[PDB]
Amino acid sequence: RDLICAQKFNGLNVLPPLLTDEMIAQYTSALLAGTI
Amino acid sequence: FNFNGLTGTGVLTESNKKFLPFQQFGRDIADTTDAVRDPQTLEILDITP
Repeated sequence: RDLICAQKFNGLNVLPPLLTDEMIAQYTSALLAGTI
Repeated sequence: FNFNGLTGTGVLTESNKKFLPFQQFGRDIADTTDAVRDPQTLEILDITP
C-alpha cells in the first residue's frame, strides 16, 4: 500500500517468518491426530 | 538533478498524477518529493530513489 511502500524506501524492512502459516497448520494436525 | 534550486538523486520516469495547473510540487506523508513539473516544457515527472 502507501505506508508499507514508503517505509521500504527509507530503509526499514520486514522479514518473513521461517515457518510459513501452512506448515504450522501441519504441526497442529499431528498434535491433534495423535490425541484422538 | 536540480529543479529550480531543488536538488536530489533518483530515477525519473513519465508521471501520470493529476496535477492542477497552478501546482508545482508533489509531496508525501514523510515530506519527501515524489513528483515535479518541468519548468521549461509543460509535463509531469515522477522521482523515486
